[PDB]
Amino acid sequence: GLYFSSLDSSIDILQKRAQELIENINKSRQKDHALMTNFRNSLKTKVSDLTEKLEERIYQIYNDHNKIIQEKLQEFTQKMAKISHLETELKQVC
Amino acid sequence: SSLDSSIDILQKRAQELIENINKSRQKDHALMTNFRNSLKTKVSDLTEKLEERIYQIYNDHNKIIQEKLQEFTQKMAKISHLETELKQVC
Amino acid sequence: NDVSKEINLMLSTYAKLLSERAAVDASYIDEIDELFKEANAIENFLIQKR
Amino acid sequence: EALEKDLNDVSKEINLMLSTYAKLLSERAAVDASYIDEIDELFKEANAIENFLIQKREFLR
Repeated sequence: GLYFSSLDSSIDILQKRAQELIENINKSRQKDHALMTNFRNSLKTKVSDLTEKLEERIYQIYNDHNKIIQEKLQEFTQKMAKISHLETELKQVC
Repeated sequence: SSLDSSIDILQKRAQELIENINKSRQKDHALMTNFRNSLKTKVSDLTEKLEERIYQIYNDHNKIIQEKLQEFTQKMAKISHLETELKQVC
Repeated sequence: NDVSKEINLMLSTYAKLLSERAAVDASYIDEIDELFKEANAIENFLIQKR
Repeated sequence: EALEKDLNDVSKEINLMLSTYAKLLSERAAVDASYIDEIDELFKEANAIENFLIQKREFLR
C-alpha cells in the first residue's frame, strides 16, 4: 500500500533525475563547444588584424624612405651635372 | 685633374650607395619572411598543445562519467530487485 | 611591445574559459555522486527491512 | 598543472620574439639613416665645389 508506492515514487524520481542529468550534459557540452569555438575563431581574426596594422606601418617607413632618397639623389644628380658643366668651361678657356 | 678626381669619387660613391641600398632592401625582405616563418610555426604549435590538453581533460572526465553512471544503474537494478522480492513475500 | 600585451592577455582569458568549463563538468560529476548517495540510503532501507 | 608550464613557455617566446624584432627595426632604421646622411655629405661636397666654380667663372667672366 503506502510502503511499496512511496518506494516506486522515489525510484521514478531518480529515474528522471538520472535522465534529466544526462540531457543536461549533452546540453552543457553544446555551450562548451559553441562558445569556445566562437572564441578560437574570434582570436584568430584579431591577431591577424593586428599584424596587418603593423605591416602597413612598416610600409609607411619604406615608402617614405625611398621617397626621400629618390628625391635627394635626383637633386644630387642635377648638382653633379652643373659642376661637370662648369669644369669643362674652365678647361677650354684657360 | 684634381676636380676630375673628386667628382669621380662623388659620382662613384653615389653608384656604390645605390647598390648598397638595394642590398639593405633585400635583407629587410629576408628578415620579414623569417619573422613570418617563426611566428607561423610558433602560434601553430601553441594551438595544438592547447587543443589536445582540453581534449584529454574531457577524455578523462567522459571515462569517469561513464563509470559512475554505469555503476549507478547497477545499484538501481538491485533496488528494484529487492523491492520485487518484498512485494512477493507480502 | 603592445602587441605582446594583447596576445598574452587573450591567452589568460582563453585559459579561464577552459578552467571554468572544466569546473562545470566537475560540478555535474558531483551531482552524480548526490544521486549515487540517495540510491544508497534506499538500498540500506530495503536491506534492513528484509 | 600541465597547462601552466606549456603557457609559461608561450609568453616567454613572444615577449622575447617581439623584443628582438623591436631591436631589429631600430637597427634597420639606423642603416637607412646612415645612407640618408651619406647622401647629404655627398651633396655638401658638391655644393662646396659648386661655389668654388661659380666664383671662379665670375672671376674670369
